[PDB]
Amino acid sequence: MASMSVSTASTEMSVRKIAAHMKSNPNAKVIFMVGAGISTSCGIPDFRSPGTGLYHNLARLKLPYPEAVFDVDFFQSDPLPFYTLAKELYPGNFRPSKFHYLLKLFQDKDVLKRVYTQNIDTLERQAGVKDDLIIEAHGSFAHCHCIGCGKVYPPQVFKSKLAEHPIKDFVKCDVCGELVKPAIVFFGEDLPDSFSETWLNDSEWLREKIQQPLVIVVGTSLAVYPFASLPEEIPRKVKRVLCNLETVGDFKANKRPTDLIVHQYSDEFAEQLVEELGWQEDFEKILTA
Amino acid sequence: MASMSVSTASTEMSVRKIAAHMKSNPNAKVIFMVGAGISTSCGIPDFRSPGTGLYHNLARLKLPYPEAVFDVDFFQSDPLPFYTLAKELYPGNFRPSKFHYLLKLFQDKDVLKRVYTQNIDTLERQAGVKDDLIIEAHGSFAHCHCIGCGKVYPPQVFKSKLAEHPIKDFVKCDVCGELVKPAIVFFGEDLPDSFSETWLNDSEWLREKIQQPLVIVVGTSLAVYPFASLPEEIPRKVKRVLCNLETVGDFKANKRPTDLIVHQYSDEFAEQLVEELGWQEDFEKILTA
Amino acid sequence: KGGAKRHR
Amino acid sequence: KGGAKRHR
Ligand SMILES: Nc1ncnc2c1ncn2[C@@H]1O[C@H](COP(=O)(O)OP(=O)(O)OC[C@H]2NC[C@H](O)[C@@H]2O)[C@@H](O)[C@H]1O
Ligand SMILES: Nc1ncnc2c1ncn2[C@@H]1O[C@H](COP(=O)(O)OP(=O)(O)OC[C@H]2NC[C@H](O)[C@@H]2O)[C@@H](O)[C@H]1O
Ligand SMILES: [Zn+2]
Ligand SMILES: [Zn+2]
Repeated sequence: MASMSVSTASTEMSVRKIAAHMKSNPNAKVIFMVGAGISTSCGIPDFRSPGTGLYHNLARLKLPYPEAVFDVDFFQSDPLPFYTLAKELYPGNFRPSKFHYLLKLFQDKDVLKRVYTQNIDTLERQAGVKDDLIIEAHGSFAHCHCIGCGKVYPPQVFKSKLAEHPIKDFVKCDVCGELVKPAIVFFGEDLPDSFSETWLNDSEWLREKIQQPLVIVVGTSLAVYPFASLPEEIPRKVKRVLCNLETVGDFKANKRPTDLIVHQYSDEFAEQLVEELGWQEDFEKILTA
Repeated sequence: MASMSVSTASTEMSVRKIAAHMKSNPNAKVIFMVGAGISTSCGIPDFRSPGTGLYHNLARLKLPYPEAVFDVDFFQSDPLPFYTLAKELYPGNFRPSKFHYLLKLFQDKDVLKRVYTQNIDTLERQAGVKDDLIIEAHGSFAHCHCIGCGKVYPPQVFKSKLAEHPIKDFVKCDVCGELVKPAIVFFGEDLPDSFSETWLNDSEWLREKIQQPLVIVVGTSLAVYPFASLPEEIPRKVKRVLCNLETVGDFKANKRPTDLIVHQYSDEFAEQLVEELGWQEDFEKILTA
Repeated sequence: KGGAKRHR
Repeated sequence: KGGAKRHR
């Protein structure tokens, strides 16, 4: 969990402002929007990186290119690649990062309104964030369904097929015969209704608070839609914070006067915020359990 | 070694042009300029990434930030961090990538004029590229010297200190008493004379060939100087190629009409070039030895 | 609703 | 000669 700054440049003052804004507006809550950046310190291998072994088994299995493992048409023509990545990335194989627990702390301090995650590792939930407060926009492995008729399947049936050596004979629907897959959203597929339904009620929640609101965007390159639309769709009068290594998306396209940009690692960012907030006490507790 | 494209977009045609230019100018040679990108598939852990264990031991040892491990002043105040990274990154702990061997193939086909590398893993040499043709601009572990008087030390004395548990009592010069370190160039230090001396003779070599020359820049974000000056210092009439995931440096600042940009992984790039060149025969041989 | 999971 | 190893 140990972290360190990303440059010699200190970011404590910028982080200080965040705590300042929270102290001024005590009865306010925060809306997080995160991505893959917040889970890198957890050891989750990037399938797009030639450094991970996951990437190489994929390359060997003749996958034409990384993102094809999340392509409907490819999965149907050859599901082994996806099954192989599922085996390596299945929930429970990793542990929550310090930033993940920061979300938990916020839930305990009743200052967490919602956390929109585009990650599929489900580390927010695994770290204790309640279901009501989570929006897994790209789905998870917690559910499974037939890609043909939609019948529901217990997540276990898919998981039991992952330990066989080798992996073969995949889960076919016993109603229509098509392949059954985890409730992970693939390119070309739509997101679950709750993504827009929750964003809808959360968009009105924000416009009506203008106890000022605070939306913190962390660890995402904002390159996948429609997820990447939430930021520009933030009430122009609601303060936006960005914790990333590079300034990306709408923060680079149409910067807003009130924008606060913090170039820092998500775990080092968490270390600083919990300091400027003075919650080291409850934090340490959570971290040691 | 197995690789795959980086997007569904094919880059074979662009790579085809490279082979075309080489076929047209048979008596010509190529000048490579590479960086960390060409060694990622080798499993070398990035000290700046919270995903590697190297990063975490550094964070624990209280290193203020990544690049400080290559900072003169910090090393002198506390050398344990650097020694710890040396133990993990020492030459011989990894094997050459397919791209590295591509350089070897070019040396065999007598079409390699020089390879300027900013990496310190020395995988070019380890892969068989001759000393004469290599420019390790940021040094290596092959040599060691006192940071105070400059006395020379066999690389072994430093290396033997890396296996002790724990690592303590470091190599001090037995002449002046200062710390002895590997011939790795640190921020704030200058590069060896041969970098500019060789670039000088190579800059004239290019201007005088205008058997047309071909300079291929691979796997570098061109963010470290003076290394990152070589590209803009390339004869405006000499074709420049860039094999990176992002268009960076001078290729983004002042693009030249004749520039060829290939967004591809260095290993997939190598696979394609050796195909458009028709050297699969000699390649396979090298790879299987 | 946002369209389908994509780029751009 | 290029100065010293740096950024920018
Ligand atoms: N430790 C840490 N802290 C803060 N920001 C970080 C960190 N590590 C990476 N990053 C940043 O987070 C961003 C992560 O981008 P990315 O890997 O593209 O993932 P996403 O969350 O946005 O997207 C998912 C992508 N994964 C598979 C599909 O290929 C998608 O394009 C990127 O812009 C980085 O600058
Ligand atoms: N497999 C592969 N193929 C092609 N390009 C790649 C690959 N992997 C990464 N890259 C690209 O290569 C670039 C590598 O940048 P970087 O990690 O900064 O390393 P350098 O070679 O340029 O520099 C060294 C840095 N390491 C320590 C010091 O912190 C330096 O700033 C980056 O812009 C990427 O888009
Ligand atoms: Zn069905
Ligand atoms: Zn000395």
